[PDB]
Amino acid sequence: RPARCYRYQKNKPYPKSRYNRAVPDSKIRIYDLGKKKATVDEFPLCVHLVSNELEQLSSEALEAARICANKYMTTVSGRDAFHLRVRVHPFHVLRINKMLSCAGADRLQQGMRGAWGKPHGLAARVDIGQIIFSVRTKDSNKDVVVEGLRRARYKFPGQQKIILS
Amino acid sequence: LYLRAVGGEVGASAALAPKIGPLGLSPKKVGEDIAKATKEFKGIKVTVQLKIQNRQAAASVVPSASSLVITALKEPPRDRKKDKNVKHSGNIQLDEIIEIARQMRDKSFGRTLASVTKEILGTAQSVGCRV
Amino acid sequence: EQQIEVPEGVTVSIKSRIVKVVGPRGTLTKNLKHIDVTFTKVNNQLIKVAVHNGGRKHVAALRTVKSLVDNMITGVTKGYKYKMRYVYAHFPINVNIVEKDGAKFIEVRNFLGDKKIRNVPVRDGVTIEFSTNVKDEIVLSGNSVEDVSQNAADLQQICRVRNKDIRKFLDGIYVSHK
RNA sequence: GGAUUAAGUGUAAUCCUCUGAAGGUGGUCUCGAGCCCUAGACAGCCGGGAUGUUGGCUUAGAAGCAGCCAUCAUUUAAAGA
Repeated sequence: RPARCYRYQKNKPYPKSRYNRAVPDSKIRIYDLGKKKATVDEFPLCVHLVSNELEQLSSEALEAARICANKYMTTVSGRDAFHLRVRVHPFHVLRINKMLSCAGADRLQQGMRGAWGKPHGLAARVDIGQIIFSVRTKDSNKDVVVEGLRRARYKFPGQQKIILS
Repeated sequence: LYLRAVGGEVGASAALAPKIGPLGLSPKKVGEDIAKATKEFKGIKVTVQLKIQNRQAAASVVPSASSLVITALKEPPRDRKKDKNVKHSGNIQLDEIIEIARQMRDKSFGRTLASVTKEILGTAQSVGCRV
Repeated sequence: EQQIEVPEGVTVSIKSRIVKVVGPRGTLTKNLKHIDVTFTKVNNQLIKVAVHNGGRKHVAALRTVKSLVDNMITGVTKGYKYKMRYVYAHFPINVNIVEKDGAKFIEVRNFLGDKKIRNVPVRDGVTIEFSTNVKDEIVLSGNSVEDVSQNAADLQQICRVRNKDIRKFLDGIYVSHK
């Protein structure tokens, strides 16, 4: 924190586990919520979660913003309705100033060449319109799930659109 | 014991409380309970035969589930055809099913209040009385 | 634009945007000048005037003017009075009016029952009647409703206190009547 | 010619340089969507908010309105256990 020089893509690939080790584990609980198995897809009421932005939310971003989300999805009696889906994973690894590579801004260090930033965190990135994490059930209430994501958004760097079913 | 209480009359000490009160019955529950059902028929003297168990729990009457449902419905007849005819017969409050189940309970051997209500509901279903 | 004609019993006669009213109750004047507006003239009947103007801006005006008049009409014949009671917690309040709003003039004493009297002001031509009994009613009246208004008010508000909370104490005098 | 804005917003192409991101306004104009209306709407506005009965259970209480069950009947112009 804060996430600033973290989620703007001004770099290019990898993740690559070959290349990198010492990746921190994600603190993003399972990306399968609600009752799985049965096809939730048969449902009235629909979806949400549209990013409306560019990218790279960190696992710190998604994992408390998503279960936060689920927490107020609990209202629908624990195990009784909806499945929650998350889309993208936090693959993508980021490195931060370890003074040896270059100079100035991050992904630059001291000297020239040298320490790339040391591994510290991972974040998935997204596009202008992608569905961050969706799923629904019949209109349980007015739309508790719609209330969900109200809270879900408001912990994402992006401005997420609710998007109607 | 038994006493004749006016339809919508309750807790008063002189009439009600000391008679039963010393029996172990809890007046408060009875006054509200009796008065509750007794609301549909007010101004009518309903003699109550309160029965109190060691539990000090109790029930009272108007004798049979069908009869009780009939009265609760306030209709004398059962539907000619229970499944098809319903609203025509009549309806009873869910709470009233509870009321009957509770009064009947000494007679019934349901494990729980829910079970007893289900038992009474079964009778109501036959009568064409909807809940 | 609009035209208001009324009433008989009360005259008009405005010159150079001063405006007037007549009687039998006393007359009120109101400048009513704002933006290219006619500043309504009496048209050998009743006054009502419009200026070639645009949309909302003048329109918010020459609406307001209409309301200022028509409440100048009724403020000249059958005046305007606001009326309401005083009363609260232990010990009564002393409301009384001596000439003028000035300190130690316009009423109120023991608010709860405090020392030092706090009250002002009175408007230009308003009359403060007093309670029917020891104290339990006030009548405020006057030709203009714009002096009589914040006389009864500004006499209610002169009870308002920002301290404990209104809930605990409910002293004061309020003009519930309109 | 036309329309919006009431904040002096703004009168700032680009940028170390011109900030502003995830305070308020029934001032006014313009555009869209839902529902309700001449079987008469809003005000829509004005006024009113029945008996068994505090329904049964539960509970310290549980009286239309924590919860479970039932949701009948009466008197009605009408009024849900």
